[PDB]
Amino acid sequence: GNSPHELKNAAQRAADWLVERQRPNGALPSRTAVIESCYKGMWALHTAGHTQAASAVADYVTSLLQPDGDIPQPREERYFLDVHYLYANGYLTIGAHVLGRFGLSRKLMSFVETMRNPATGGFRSHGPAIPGDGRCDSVSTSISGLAALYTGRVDTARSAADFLGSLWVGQPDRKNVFHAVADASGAVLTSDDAVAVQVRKAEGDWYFIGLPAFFLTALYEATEDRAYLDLATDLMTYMDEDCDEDAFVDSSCGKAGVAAALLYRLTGRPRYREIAEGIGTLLCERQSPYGYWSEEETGDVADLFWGDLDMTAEYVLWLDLIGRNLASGERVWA
Amino acid sequence: GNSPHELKNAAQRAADWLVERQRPNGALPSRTAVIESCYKGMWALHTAGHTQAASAVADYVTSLLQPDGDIPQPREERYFLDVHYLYANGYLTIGAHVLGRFGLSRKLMSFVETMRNPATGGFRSHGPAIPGDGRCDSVSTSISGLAALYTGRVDTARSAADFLGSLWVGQPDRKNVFHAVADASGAVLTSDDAVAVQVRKAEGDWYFIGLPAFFLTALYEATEDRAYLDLATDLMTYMDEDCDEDAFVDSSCGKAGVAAALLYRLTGRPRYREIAEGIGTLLCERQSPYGYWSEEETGDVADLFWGDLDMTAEYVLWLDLIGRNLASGERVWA
Ligand SMILES: [Mg+2]
Ligand SMILES: [Mg+2]
Ligand SMILES: [Mg+2]
Repeated sequence: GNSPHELKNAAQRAADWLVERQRPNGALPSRTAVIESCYKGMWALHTAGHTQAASAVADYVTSLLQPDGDIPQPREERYFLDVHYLYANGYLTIGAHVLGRFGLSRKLMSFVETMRNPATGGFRSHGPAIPGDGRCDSVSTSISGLAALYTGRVDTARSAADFLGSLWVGQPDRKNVFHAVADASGAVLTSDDAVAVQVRKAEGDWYFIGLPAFFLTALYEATEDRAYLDLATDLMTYMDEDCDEDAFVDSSCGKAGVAAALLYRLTGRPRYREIAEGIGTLLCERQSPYGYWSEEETGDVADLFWGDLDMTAEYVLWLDLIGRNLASGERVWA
Repeated sequence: GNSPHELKNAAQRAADWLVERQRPNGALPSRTAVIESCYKGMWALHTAGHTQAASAVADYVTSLLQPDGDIPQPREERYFLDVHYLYANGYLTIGAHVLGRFGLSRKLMSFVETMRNPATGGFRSHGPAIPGDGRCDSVSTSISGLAALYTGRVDTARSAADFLGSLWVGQPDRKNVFHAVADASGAVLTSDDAVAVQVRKAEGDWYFIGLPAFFLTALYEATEDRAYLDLATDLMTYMDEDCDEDAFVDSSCGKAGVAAALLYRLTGRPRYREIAEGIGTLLCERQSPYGYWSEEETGDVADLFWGDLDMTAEYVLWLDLIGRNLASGERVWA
């Protein structure tokens, strides 16, 4: 596998690619003007040290911010409407906070908390303008708990972990399916219209498990409460031992990669280093020669379809996080 | 002056200089192994995108962390013992937190809060092992409030600002001296053993005013409480109009420059941009050809006296912060 330094070199190439093509208003080079194209941009560009570019994204985001602290438009992808609406808001909060844009992060995080279910601790899947039944999902809840950790709302993070532990315990058929949604009372939803990961098939969706593993490990680091470490390690064993190989190969595997890298630094267990090395090396290998990532395109393009742009910023972030946790883990343990 | 891109270029050269010479345990290349040589390193290296080097400083800092969350040793400079002990801890808390080292930042911040005076909101000048009279100073209080902002302990930040307001209002002779310290009841200390800036002389110590200006401006951004913007504005007016021109020339002027850059982004007042540009250009002009900053050193050296190492990391941070607030200020206002 490639070294932590090589993972970082790859992240820097993509960050440079984004910055070279950033628009004057600060938007990143997407073929459609949608918030799901650049919600990871502030955090990703800041970790690459492109802080003026990251601040320009913050300027762009601030120009879209509504009085309630939400960015309800522009949104087109329905996963950002009724599956995990807050997935955009969570990265926006973290990126704003780490940049010191404390007014933006306060407003964003306060809106996120209006979508918290006080009884289960989960976060609602569908946004305010989107009809739904109050279901909460593992991804909305996980990213919201992580944003709460960065903004110091540790009680909210703990309550999100309560939701996740209940989702985990209540699974009716864990060998074959992970049902990632609970209803407004906290019962696991097995409806056809609720997100369900096919555990023993190569059909993606793994970040509904991997993002919880990352968040729970971060929450353990913040509190040293072993209950959170226990659930994170149980989720990682599940993805490693019980899920299809696709869990570490699909484009959504980066979340588990970060979780394994962090678990490695915190516990020193060698399997966690291997998982994170393997995932980081895989993302590095898929990078296009010109510096971005794309499902289908390979040329010297000037912009990307929103999903590739998001994936490109996302891998800047995961390669950086995997890199620094593996490098520190080697210093601490080896 | 110099463009925001030019300031960032100087910061990046200095960060590269540091990282090339960083030691295997994570320590920065100081001729003496003291915490005051590298307390700004986590945050500075993170802003430069050098996240593996920043995390390596975190590993080093973590190895020194005591059970109470303090790093009482190694310390040698008196200013880090009984003038502003917590000045190290404050940057360490911010750098740990933005790196996601949430256990480190929680423990560091919680120790910082045990040195808060609950009656005045000030932070004690002398560490637990250092005999003293409970006096509290503007720098300890300012950096501790800023660390509270990054960690989401906003009530602690607001209480720090209350202290700074009492210190400002209580000045007995502000046209001639800025007494930066108060006793444990919050009365301004005028004894000869208490830090006093000779504001009509070119004799340094300006950061006892400039760091408060920066913190209060960030606290305004977090809360939108104009009382904090008002006090920041009065301190910047004071430094610009009542203080010797050395206030924007001395090595400690970077704090004021950052406050001015931030105030420019928030208010658009052109005088703030001029102050920030003037200070950033001055720092960029003083940089060595190799990347470090030093009062006396001019060779291609492998290490530095702790004060020069601290100053080099410090200018990486301030040039980055000035540059991105000036670049976004231009986008918003120009
Ligand atoms: Mg570069
Ligand atoms: Mg099994
Ligand atoms: Mg080209």
